[PDB]
Amino acid sequence: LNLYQKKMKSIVEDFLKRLQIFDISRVPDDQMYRLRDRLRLLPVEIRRLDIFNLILMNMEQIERASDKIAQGVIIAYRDMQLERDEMYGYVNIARNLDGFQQINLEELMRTGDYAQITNMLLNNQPVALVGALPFITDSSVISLVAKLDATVFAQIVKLRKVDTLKPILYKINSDSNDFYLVANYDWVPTSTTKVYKQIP
Amino acid sequence: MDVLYSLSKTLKDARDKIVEGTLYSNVSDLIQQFNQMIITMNGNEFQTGGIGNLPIRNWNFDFGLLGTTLLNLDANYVETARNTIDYFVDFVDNVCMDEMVRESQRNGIAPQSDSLRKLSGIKFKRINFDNSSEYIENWNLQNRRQRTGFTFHKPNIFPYSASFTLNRSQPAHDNLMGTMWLNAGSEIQVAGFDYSCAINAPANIQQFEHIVQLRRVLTTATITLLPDAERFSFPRVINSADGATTWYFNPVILRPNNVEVEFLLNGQIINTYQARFGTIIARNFDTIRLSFQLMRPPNMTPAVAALFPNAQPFEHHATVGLTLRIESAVCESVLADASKTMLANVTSVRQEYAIPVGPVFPPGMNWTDLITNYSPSREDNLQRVFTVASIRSMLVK
Amino acid sequence: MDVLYSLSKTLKDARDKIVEGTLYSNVSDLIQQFNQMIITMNGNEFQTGGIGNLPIRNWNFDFGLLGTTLLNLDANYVETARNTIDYFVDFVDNVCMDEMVRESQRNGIAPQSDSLRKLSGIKFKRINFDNSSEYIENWNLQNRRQRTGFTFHKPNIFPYSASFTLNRSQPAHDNLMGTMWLNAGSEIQVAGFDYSCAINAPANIQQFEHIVQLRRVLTTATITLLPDAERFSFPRVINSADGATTWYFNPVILRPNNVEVEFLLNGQIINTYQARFGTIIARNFDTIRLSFQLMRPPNMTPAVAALFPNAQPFEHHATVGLTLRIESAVCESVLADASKTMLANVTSVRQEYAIPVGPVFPPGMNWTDLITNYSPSREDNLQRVFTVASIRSMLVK
Amino acid sequence: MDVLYSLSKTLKDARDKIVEGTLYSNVSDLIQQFNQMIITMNGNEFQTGGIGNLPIRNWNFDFGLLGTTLLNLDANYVETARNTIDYFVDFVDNVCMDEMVRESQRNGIAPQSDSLRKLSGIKFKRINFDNSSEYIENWNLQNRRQRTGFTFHKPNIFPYSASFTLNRSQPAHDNLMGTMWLNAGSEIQVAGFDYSCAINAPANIQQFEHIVQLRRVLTTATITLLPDAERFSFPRVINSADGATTWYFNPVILRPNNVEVEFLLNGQIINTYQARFGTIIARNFDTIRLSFQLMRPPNMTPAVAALFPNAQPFEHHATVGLTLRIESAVCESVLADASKTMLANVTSVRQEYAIPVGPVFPPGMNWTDLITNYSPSREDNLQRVFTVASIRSMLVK
Amino acid sequence: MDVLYSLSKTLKDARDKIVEGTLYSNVSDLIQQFNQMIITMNGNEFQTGGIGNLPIRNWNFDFGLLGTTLLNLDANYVETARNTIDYFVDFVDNVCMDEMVRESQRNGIAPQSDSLRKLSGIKFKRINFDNSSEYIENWNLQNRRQRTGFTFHKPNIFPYSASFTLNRSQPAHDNLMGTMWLNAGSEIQVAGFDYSCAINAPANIQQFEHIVQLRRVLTTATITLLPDAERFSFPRVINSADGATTWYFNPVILRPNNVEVEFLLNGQIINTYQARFGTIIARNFDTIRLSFQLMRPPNMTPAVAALFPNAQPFEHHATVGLTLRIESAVCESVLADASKTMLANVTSVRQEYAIPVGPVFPPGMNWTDLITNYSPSREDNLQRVFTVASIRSMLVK
Ligand SMILES: [Zn+2]
Ligand SMILES: [Zn+2]
Repeated sequence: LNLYQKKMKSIVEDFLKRLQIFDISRVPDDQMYRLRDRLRLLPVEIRRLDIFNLILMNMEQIERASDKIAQGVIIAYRDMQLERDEMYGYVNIARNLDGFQQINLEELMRTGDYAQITNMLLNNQPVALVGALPFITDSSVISLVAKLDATVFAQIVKLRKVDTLKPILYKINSDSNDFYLVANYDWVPTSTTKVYKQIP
Repeated sequence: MDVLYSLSKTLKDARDKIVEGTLYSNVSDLIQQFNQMIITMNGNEFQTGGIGNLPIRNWNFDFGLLGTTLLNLDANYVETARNTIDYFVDFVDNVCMDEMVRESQRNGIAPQSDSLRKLSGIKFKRINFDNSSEYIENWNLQNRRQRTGFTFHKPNIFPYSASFTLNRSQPAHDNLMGTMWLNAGSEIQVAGFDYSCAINAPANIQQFEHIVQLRRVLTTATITLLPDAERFSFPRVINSADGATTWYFNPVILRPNNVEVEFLLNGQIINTYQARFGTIIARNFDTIRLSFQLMRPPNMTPAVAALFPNAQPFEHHATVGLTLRIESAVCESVLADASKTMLANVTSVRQEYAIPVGPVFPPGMNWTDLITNYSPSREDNLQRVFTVASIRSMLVK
Repeated sequence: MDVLYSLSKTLKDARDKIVEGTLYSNVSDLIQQFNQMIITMNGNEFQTGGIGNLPIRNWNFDFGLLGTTLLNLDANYVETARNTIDYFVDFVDNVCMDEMVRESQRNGIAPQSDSLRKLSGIKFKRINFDNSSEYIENWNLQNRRQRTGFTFHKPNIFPYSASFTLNRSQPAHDNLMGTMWLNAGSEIQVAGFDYSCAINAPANIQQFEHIVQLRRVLTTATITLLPDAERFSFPRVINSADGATTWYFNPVILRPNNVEVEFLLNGQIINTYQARFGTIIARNFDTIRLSFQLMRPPNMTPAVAALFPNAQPFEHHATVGLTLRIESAVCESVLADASKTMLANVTSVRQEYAIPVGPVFPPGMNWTDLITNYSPSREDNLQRVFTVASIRSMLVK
Repeated sequence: MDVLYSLSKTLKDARDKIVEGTLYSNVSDLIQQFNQMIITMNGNEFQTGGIGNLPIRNWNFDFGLLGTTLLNLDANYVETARNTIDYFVDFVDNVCMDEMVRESQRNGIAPQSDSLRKLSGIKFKRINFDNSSEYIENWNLQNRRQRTGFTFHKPNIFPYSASFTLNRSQPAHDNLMGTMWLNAGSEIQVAGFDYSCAINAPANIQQFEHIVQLRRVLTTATITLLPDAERFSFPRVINSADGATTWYFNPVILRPNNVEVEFLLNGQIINTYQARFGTIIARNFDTIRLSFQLMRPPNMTPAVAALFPNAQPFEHHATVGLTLRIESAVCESVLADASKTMLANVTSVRQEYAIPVGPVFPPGMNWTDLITNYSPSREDNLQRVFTVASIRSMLVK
Repeated sequence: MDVLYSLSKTLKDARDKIVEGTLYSNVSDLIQQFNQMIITMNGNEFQTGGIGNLPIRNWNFDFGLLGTTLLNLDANYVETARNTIDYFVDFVDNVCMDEMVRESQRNGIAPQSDSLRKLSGIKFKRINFDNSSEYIENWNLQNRRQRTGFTFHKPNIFPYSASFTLNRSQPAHDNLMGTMWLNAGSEIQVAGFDYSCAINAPANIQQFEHIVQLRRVLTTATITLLPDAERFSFPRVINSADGATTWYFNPVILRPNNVEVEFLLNGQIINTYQARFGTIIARNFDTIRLSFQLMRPPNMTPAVAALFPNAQPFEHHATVGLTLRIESAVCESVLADASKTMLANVTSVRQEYAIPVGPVFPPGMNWTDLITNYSPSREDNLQRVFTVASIRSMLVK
């Protein structure tokens, strides 16, 4: 689970405590770590193991199954045709990456930026971002026209961060959108961008 | 490539270990591997065929997985699984066949088909697993540039060759001296004949020799060597060297004298056997040299004396011979042998689908032609093609 | 010894199931076994070679364990592993070879080399595992003193023997009666000849018989029996029994009459077949007895009558024969056959390293000599040596 | 263009300095340069091929930069890198080849291909670095206008020329006087013959001279000069100047008298050597003039006197000669020589892809034709094309 | 192995970039690499030598690091460094030499010596760096199984062969027709002779042909082709084919007619040149075929007519010839050539230390014998051994 962080002490501490017998603390450091060194080389009670194998197989499915948060977004600076799905109505979703580089946000954020992204964005090039992410729904037909989705991005560079990267979706249903002076005029949705949250 | 392999051992160890009843904890380690696959696949499109009489079937992926749960397996579990396997089987078959026909002068050792080229892709490597099938085993060890090796019962190292050489002849062909032989597969039979029964020969002995150069080195060979060449022990009417007439061969057989078999490697004698008939070992050689003599019998009963006069006509032709058979051996290069179906599988798939002759292999995958001019390109293509045939035979026979 | 075995299946199932990709879970059970080894080894020191042209090599151990961490395997993981395997491979090779040369009369069964003697030690027994390799399988069952058994294609049970026996002869060798044969490997060909065509024989029938005593019992044998001995169907000039002269054999072949094959065990008939040609089963025997007759044709066309006069000279020699081939069989003792490379491996390693002739095996591991005097010591040494060759072939071919 | 260069030294110094085990800091300065590239590239798309048999492949860029895992690289690091390099290699190859076939009379010194024309663009200049490869080194120095210069072993300056000039002849060709020669590559052999052995010549001496005009000046030349022309020291039957008949040359060799070699530059003697055989230096010249004489021997033993009568027939033809070989030299213009593969690379790529004859180069890049009419356009195109071949050979041989 | 490489470039780039003066900053990146080494080594123990006349030497490590402090370099700094380098130099020398002598059939590719076998160990891999040395460059690319390639001046592809073939001969050897040649190194000279000057030949033309099969394919070859074979243009007394007598060859040379050179690859014509003398390119071939004719001159001056009578004795023997020299070429396999010292280094070290003949290489590393039977084992051993020689020459010449 690539949790390249706790692993050392963390688990060990709780372990010993539950054993009662001894009061950690006074456990020389070569001891606690060495204790892991030995632990990591054993099987796993079928029970225990058998379950993890299960969680991992469905892991993916859960993550995209949620209501808040989708996996990454795409930028193409190419007027794009908004798609339509029975559940969200008229929205800009993409069920598949393929045709645009992938940039492990996790990788970037954790390791600092070299602006590779900064250059691609600047000379305005097709690019994708992967991982879990915030989220924003909007009903402002107008919005789309204002090209809001191509905004949010600039940000990142100033703050050297990327947490504040709420992207945008346009839940434009033929209803709850006071903004409907749309189907009254011959026309088609020009979304400059869309997202990965696969359909429930 | 290696990718491909897995796909099968996956299915085999699958269509095998997944039966109504078995306990789950026997497949826990397996089940997993399986699913892992489905995932990597789903979302991919393929295409096979397009050549000669080979259909162009298209494939897509979109499958659910498998409950891991259940102490034991219920019939229902299987059937919902078998249904998914059958699509992969019918798939691989088409995948194998599609890459089992194309040949490339250049990189006849690399993947060809649109189907496979896509597999060597990195995103698919997450599927490799259990490479113990003798062929793949050797495919790897080679890709890493190391010492390969295979096993063959009655290997097929000798291109068919049946001929003679007249060392002494004349128009009437009434007093010939020479040798005739048959080299084919793993066997050699050679006879030395002297119509005069060495009457005017020094020490009344006529020397003979037969040399056979293998196209590939054989190691660890178990060989049967026997005196006499039964194939050349009967009366024959043969065409003359120039094809203009026919001569008569009327053999009478004597024991080969001073038999010496040498198994040489790059001109060096590695093994030598003097008059030893039965089972002998030749541990590493690229050439076999058989030397034997016809010695006129110094003492003859009347019946024998009558066959060998001091003057022509010579009506009974003194003949000595040898028979050598390579029962088993190891070769660093793939070869056809008397047990493996690889050559037959490749040849059969190509014939069934009317695959056009290509730039590498001889028409009909003819073995004699192939082994006679066993170029590096033919060997690399043959190995690729034999390895695929072996992957296919794990599921489809 | 069994120890040794593991070392390999460890490496094979290793160099096989460990590759860029696959899931940990498929090797979890394996990885463990592996490490377990490294441990037991590290600290210990070895020595191989020292005899004949065999190099002396020392080996030490001090290696890191294996990351029992990841969910998958990354290329880097492999390479850091393969580097460790290659030292063991190059090791075992040297270990096998070193114990594949030494022989011993007293205890020719147990280990010899300083290398292996150290392995049978108790502290290493912590490594045995998966003994499904046919040979080791039988090595164990023999320790526990139980019913063993191997499988062979065209076994090599008959020491080479090519000779004749004249039951009626005279100086001129113009009216002989007797048999000639070739016993070699898994085949027997025998011909009975009567120059007089049973002209003065009771019922005009001459009886023949050929008995072959196996050095080991064969069970479950699938055998091809055919009439005629092609090898003895052609004209020959042969040396007399005393070597003083040569006789003439000019055969004409007739069908063998009243053919009876008996497969006996300790003098008892276990299987008997009367004139049955084709495929027959001999389930347990240590002796084969072939009885057949030459019956003078009671009715002859002129051309036939002309070959068989009432008085000498007898110029066409009536001959009847049989051919018997053991295609497959099971033997409780190791033997050479037409498919296994064991004999060739042992013989080859000894030849390559110029190993001196020892006290047990005949010079050159000569098969005929070995099977002719197949003593208990030769068999125990042969089995030890064949089992090691089979362990070696799992990794090095 | 220079751009191009970098692309390679980048990859070389890459596929070289980036290996499993080197400390990061040994590539810190390098890594950077690399990434810098990827950036500038990604996004832009290219077209190569589109001529003769050359395939039109489309390249697109989409790559992630390079990590920096500290303290010597782990195997995994490499493989993820090598995968990226291989796409660039297979790229450049196609880039080189595409610009290595196009020629242009007007401006055949600049980029032709759609692929390269795009590189000279400014937005790419950001890559250029380490210009130490002898060829690029000189490519630059020429763009600024300065003293270029290359190094060659056995330079190929002389277009093939093998002929003769009869200064005195008659229909019967029985009393000729003249010279015959072979100019080819870096060598000149010339013989002067006088059938009359200067019998009626002033001072009994016949003067000879051979002048060779180089198409380009050679400086710093190390030259071997030897007396005698072995090539013209044997009997020959030659075609007459008009091709109507054949004459007989039956040489007998005498030492060349008053040998004088002049290396001239624009008509001026730069170096002159009088009868100096062995190694001589010619520091700057565009012309070589060899003058030598045949002097009738003033004193002759009978055997010699017999060869040279006072009256015809003249049966032994007095011949004197010289051999001159340019071992090494420097030229301001690219040339083929005996060590560099440039000409062969360019010629080979064009031949392999069936590139049609263009407007600049002679059919087949024929060297003799090229050097015979070495126009400015051919030289500029040759240099461009040779420089590209040298860039390619840094990665692909 | 690659390990080894570094060790040197380390020292070279060391004994080179480290001197009384320069700034730290120019070596900062270097210094590091260095130290890194010392560490990995220290503690370990080695052993070299032991074979033939080669001394046995043991080495230990326990050295101080380097002052990464200073700004500039003071004399004292160097001397304390040079003292440490000299121990490594004298070391490597002994390491190279020790592995430059051992050969091996099975695995003639991998390391042999106790010294190197220990280096391939994983714990040392922490030293690789800057692999731009042409040889190592290709050593790697071959491990990854990819397209290699080297550069050669006057390559040594032709095993020495000097012989003749008489197509028409008779006991007196007074009217012969055939060819004689010399194939050696990178050169071929062949002459076709017809004592009768095609007097009775169809169209008064005698056809000749000379075929030479290379043991390895040469690509990118720059070749000089010239008419005439000077080597066979003079009078000779030669031994007859059977060695029983001697014949007289008295040549008179005519221009070769209808010259056609074909460079074939696997039987296919890759390059063909018709009567083109001078410099030609052969881009990929494993065979050279030279065809040329002797055409009786249709018009002859008296002197010429006199050489060619209508009836014997034929005293002047019409001869036509060709000379072909491969100036440079690329080969995927290592070869000896006229510039590289590899073969000489390997041969010299073996000779100096009285290394016994082994199982792979011919006695004395004889080039002709080696290239004549250039087996895969000899090539793998040769490449290993040549690569080591090249590593050694970076420090010791
Ligand atoms: Zn068989
Ligand atoms: Zn040269």
